[PDB]
Amino acid sequence: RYNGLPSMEILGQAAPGKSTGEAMELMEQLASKLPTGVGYDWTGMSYQ
Amino acid sequence: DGTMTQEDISDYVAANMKDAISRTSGVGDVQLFGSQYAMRIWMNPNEL
Repeated sequence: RYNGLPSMEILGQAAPGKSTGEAMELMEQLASKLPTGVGYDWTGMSYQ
Repeated sequence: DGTMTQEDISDYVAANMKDAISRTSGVGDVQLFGSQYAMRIWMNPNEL
């Protein structure tokens, strides 16, 4: 659970040459196409 | 759109909104103008 709601933590990294900013932006773009009632958030290192 | 009563709205606010708002930056006390749904067993004394 994350912030009082059921969650599933996903770890990953940016592919060689690409920054974390671009990798995170794509993950957001992919997260937007997910089924109704499924949100997302950044934690730990990604929150900072 | 007239699909939810104020009891339904009160439950949604209590169950989905209140907890996150109560943990939001700078928020002290949070008061719900309504009540969260419980499983109500309305007993009939004639049938008991």
